[PDB]
Amino acid sequence: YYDIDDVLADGTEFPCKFQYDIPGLGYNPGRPITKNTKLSLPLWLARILAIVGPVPFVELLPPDMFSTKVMNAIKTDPVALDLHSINSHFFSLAIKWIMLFSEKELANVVSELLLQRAQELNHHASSTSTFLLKLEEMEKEIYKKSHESYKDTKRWMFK
Amino acid sequence: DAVFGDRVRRFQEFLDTFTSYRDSVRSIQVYNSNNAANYILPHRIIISLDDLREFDRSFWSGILVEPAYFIPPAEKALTDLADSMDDVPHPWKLSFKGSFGAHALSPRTLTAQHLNKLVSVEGIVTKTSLVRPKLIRSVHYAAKTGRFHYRDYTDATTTLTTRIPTPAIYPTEDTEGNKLTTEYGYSTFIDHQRITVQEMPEMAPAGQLPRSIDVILDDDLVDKTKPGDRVNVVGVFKSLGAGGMNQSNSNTLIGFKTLILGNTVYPLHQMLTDFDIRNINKLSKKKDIFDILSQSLAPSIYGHDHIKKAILLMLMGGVEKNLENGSHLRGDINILMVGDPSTAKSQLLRFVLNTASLAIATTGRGSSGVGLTAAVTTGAMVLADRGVVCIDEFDKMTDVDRVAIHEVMEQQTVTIAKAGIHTTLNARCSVIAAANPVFGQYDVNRDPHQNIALPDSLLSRFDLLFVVTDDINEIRDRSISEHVLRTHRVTIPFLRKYVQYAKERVIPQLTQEAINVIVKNYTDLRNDDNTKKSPITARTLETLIRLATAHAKVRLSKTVNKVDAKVAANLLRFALL
Amino acid sequence: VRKLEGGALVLADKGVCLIDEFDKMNDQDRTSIHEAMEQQSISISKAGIVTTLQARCSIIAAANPNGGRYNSTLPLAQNVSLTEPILSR
Amino acid sequence: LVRSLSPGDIVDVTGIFLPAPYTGFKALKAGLLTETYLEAQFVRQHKKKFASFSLTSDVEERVMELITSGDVYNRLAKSIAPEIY
Amino acid sequence: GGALVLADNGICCIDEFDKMDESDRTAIHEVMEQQTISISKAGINTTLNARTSILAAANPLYGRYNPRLSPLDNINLPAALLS
Amino acid sequence: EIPELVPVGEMPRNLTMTCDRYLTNKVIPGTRVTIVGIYSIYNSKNGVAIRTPYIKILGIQSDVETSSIWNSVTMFTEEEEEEFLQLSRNPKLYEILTNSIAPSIFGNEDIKKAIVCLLMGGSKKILPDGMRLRGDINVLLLGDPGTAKSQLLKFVEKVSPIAVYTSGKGSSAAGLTASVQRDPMLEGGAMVLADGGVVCIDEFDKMRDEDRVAIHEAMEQQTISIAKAGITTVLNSRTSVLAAANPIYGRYDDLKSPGDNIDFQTTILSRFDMIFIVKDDHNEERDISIANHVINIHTGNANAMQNQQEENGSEISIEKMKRYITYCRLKCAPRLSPQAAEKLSSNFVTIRKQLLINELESTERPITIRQLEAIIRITESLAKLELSPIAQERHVDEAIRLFQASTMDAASTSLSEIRRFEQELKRRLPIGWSTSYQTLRREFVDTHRFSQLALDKALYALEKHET
Amino acid sequence: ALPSIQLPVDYNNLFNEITDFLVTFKQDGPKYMAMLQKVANRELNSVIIDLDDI
Repeated sequence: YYDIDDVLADGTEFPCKFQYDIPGLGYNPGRPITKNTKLSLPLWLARILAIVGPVPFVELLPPDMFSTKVMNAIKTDPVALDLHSINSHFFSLAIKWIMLFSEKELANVVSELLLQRAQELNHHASSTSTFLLKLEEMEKEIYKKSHESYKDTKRWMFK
Repeated sequence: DAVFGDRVRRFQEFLDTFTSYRDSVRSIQVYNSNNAANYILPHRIIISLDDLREFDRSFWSGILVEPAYFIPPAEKALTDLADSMDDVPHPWKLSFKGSFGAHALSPRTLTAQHLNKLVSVEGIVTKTSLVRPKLIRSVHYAAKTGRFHYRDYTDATTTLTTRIPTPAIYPTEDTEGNKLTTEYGYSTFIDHQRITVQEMPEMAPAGQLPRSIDVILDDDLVDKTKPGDRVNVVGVFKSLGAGGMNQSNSNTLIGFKTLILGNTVYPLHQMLTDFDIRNINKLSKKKDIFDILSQSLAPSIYGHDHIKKAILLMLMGGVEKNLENGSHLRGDINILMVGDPSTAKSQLLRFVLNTASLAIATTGRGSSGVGLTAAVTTGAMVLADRGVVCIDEFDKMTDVDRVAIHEVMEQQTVTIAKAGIHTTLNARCSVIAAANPVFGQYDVNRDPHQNIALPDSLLSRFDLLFVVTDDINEIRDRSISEHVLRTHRVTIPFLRKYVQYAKERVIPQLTQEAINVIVKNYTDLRNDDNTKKSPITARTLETLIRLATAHAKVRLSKTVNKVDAKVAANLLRFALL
Repeated sequence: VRKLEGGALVLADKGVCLIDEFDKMNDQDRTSIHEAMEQQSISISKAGIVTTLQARCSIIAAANPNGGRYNSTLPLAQNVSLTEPILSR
Repeated sequence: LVRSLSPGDIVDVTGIFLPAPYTGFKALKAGLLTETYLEAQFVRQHKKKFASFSLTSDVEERVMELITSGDVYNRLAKSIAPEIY
Repeated sequence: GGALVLADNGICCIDEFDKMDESDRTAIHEVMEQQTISISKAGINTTLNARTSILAAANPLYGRYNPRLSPLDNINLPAALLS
Repeated sequence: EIPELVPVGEMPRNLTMTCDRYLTNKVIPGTRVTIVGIYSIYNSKNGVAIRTPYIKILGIQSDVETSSIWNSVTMFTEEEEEEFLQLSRNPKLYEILTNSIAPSIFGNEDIKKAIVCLLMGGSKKILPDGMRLRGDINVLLLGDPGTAKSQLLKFVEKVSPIAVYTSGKGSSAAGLTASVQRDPMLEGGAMVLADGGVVCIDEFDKMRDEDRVAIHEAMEQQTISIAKAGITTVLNSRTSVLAAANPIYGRYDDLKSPGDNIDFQTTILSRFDMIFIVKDDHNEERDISIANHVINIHTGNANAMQNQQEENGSEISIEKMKRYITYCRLKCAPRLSPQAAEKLSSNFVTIRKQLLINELESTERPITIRQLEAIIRITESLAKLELSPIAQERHVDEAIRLFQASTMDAASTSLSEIRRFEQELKRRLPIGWSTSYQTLRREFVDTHRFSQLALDKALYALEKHET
Repeated sequence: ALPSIQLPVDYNNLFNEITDFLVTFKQDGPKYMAMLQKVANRELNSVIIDLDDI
């Protein structure tokens, strides 16, 4: 799609291994790529390779970002967790990977994390410090929008 | 305090549903009884914080927010479960893995919002205060009234929680007036130590001075870390001592020194399981493996296949053979590298060091004593025993030391007569050395002697003298260029696991397949090379055998072979030519 | 301050300080002369007494070339032992 | 056992391992922080010797297996450092 | 003491017997009068008794025993000692 | 209290202040501030009664601004990205930056550019195995005084985001290298405190031995390794050393072999990438510049003003330059292009070949692949100037010639008579002993003949010569 | 006030066992009669008790 956040979200590398052999390597002098080779692929191409096959072309090995250690660590203290370090995209990204693999379990998890950030982001919606530095890019953009509504409504409040 | 009971009955349930910890406690209870049946393990059960959130969040937030009220009832519950185990024929310890953190902090950021709350510090540890006993349980014997009499001593770090201080000395005629002799060796002593922790040097913000805080290490944790080691401590953050407020005029503002109790001490920067050993076993049969292995050392370094081959052949090292009622022949192989700078000679050695399984590195001068005990009133080569010592700028080192290195290398032992303690102590270490050519770049063209600069017997002691040239060519240059480029944009770790099993299993002995080969070869070397070049002695022969046996280890073969002999031949040739 | 006293420098203030054979001087003195020329004051921190005395002296020196009459065609700084920075003063 | 020990000498020293508190201080530790010591009991030193022996009782027997074969000189000679050829 | 005094009434052993420089060679040069070392320095006037035996392993002048050179040429050692 | 007022002739007094709660760590030591607080006294036995003075602080306020700097986090305002990305669009960008550094210092353009390519860091590679190549390079300003190098360093110290000027030996209390000291109840040094940035060193030949080892091991692998006592830690120095040595005896050392200057060993110069022995040849307008400046230096602050408008116009305000450097340093990591690579292959093989041919005659001077790696790091540095993720050929074409100027810098009682010593080594002493430097001293003491450098030179000569 | 908890080890009858260990002996008359009397005879002080014989 046209927005920069999505097309940038597709740019991220995933550890997906090939189910099959594919001569005519476009990545170098294989020429074919031996079966079960683990090659990092951006999301854009890797997205429909898991569908089209009745065995798919790729295994979809779970990304290091989604490692159960992480999905566990985000259940402790999200508010102090640094998202911007790990990817940095999370919600723009994770939203695709939850549909792609059709995982229910973590929905209830991320659906919680994003409330817990936001009950914090209505707190920096009032007129940073260090914290603004650790938000995810898209989340950050929402912070601009909120902070601007508030600032403007305050500047209207007086003269 | 029925609530402390609640904490115990609550933590009870957590164990045995799920039961994933209980098997480890059982394992601890069984292993020691197995040592009881034999012819050491600290008693503590690592608790992953991971699992705690699944059951109760209320009890999870507590361990972090107020550990004083929580860790000890959980602990008394763990002992209570350890006693219901099997069977008869101690306080233990919690650990707390995590699932960090909040509470994630480096020592620079801490105090006070993080005080009286669980904390994982991380940084460098210095200077590591010296290990010392600490009294806990007082035990005495009355006579003739008998029975058995004990007092319990509560220190500042007892349990967690603050308690009315018991100390000090001994009860000594508890009523009625019966005599009480101190019973030593029934009474319990927990070891105790403290180690201060500085924040990581690389994350330091400015020329502003480093801020370190002290960590007390209870029980087993003691002596687990040398100073200067990367450490992630955990523990409850405790403020002990009065701020001076206890005594009435102490007028100064300074006060309430703080430290961390316990707890875990995970260091940061072998186990072969089922599968690994199988991988080796499969891989041993393949005939070409040696070359692949020899290539596995150098992701970043061209050519030098012969030298890499050498370093492996040092990692393995010709078994060890100690004759009956006689001296032993040297097992390990020693190596030298001489060439113009940029030869990676100093670059190679660090990679020697990493995968080496030990040993200590030493660079030039260096010293004092090098390997010596120095007989301290009122060293490396010893501490490096069974390992790989590195020596950088091996030429620069004072002759005074070299004189000792003669004794270390071949003879295989160190002898100290100094004042003093008079003993012959054993350093059997393997050795590498990289040493600049005499003067400038002149090594390449210069004569077979006068080039080395460090006569004489040393030249011999080293099993292999390898020479490398920096002389330049355009083709070779291009071929350098590309790899250098790609660098800036089968597993290596498997290499040491591959190595240890190879080392203790199994020693190939020696076979009459080979001997005539190395004899032919040797005699050839003396007779022809003594016209060609120098030096050659019986030493060379010894080296031949060590190399043969080492390459046998690479082959995993229970025996020495002729092919191996041919290999040894080859590398000793490229050494010479 | 010896069981307070100035060196030649302090004593000679506004006057003329006259020294000869620099080359034979122990460094302990050399630093003193250097300091005197540099900031025009001698500071003393021992024992409990702590000050800066003021020596404004003109130094006139006699020096002896290393070895022979003219040691080399080589430059003066090379000709004599005294380091170049003290000489620049 | 006194004077048995001499400086610079590796020795297996056995003894009861004991604390001797505290003499004070007593404020600092706190506690009680024993610091201990080892009571000596027995002493066995490594590396205790001719020419001193009286007998030459049934030990001569231990000499004779060596003598009787004859040609002691070449035999012993070869028997020094056989490890080399 | 050490070495000679430390080992006496029994055999003392020496390696690299060339590189020992000078002051050492005087000690050993004297100890073949047996029964003696004499230390006159500083806080020591004593003459201690060394009953030592000496075995000395040494290397001929570099590189190895040049046959075009006479003996005593390729042995660097003075004749005062070898006697 | 501030040095302007009122020191007079006496050392200024220092009142002890207790900040607390949220004012704590609010202020970096060395920054001017204005405190408010109560004034009060505490006891602290040291009579009679004699209570000593302190100032409780409520609450502290730093001078303008001073936030942002210090207190400059990895984050910044949007408009800074704006104006930066506006600066990346300048064709003269490189050329205007090279005019920012030395408003006062006249000429010395190679040095002047070299500073720039230094500050910007370089290619940094974590590639497996654990080996990691480094950035960025090193610079030697060595030469006779009037070079302004010792002042220039003060300037770099100002510009660089995190920098420590230590001329030593270390000074005064500060050790020069990582050091383990114990808390009576890491001690600090240049390297550690300066980590991840610029370090400025002077008198680099005058530094102590034990830490000299530490340095020459540090600069290559970036990590100091300390095995002392119960702490074996290996701690990080990501610093890039900029050293200004002082050469000996003057112009004759140029007449002498170009190396051989530092101690007995050139190895130092081998480790160092860019060595610039220099000249301050005043273009007739320089010496008159400094002179005329001395003549006046009074009223009516006209010249100081002129300096200040030189500061306004003097390209980047240099307060901005800093923020810029931080920016470029964290944001983007450059990478070289293949044709540039092969270009540099040709470069280095021509170097090796030609200069070997030059050294057929045993011409006394050098070439290491380390030097090549330097050239690389310059290319990435300058690429990181243009901020581009990719290198270009021309882009390197500058670098080759710049480093070529560096090579030109690498190039630039009779000796043979004293070079004998040979007559002494032979028919005088086969042993050497009882001969020693002391002998040649008695041999060359009353012969009307030998200088310290002379004696060593002939010695080092014969040592090398193989006699 | 200073609680007491029994242990299986008791020194009372162990002393008895020591007494049966001393002066009643076979394996090495007995060694503990002579070794003791030579001390009683005052030519000897150190009593070396080997745990081997125990």
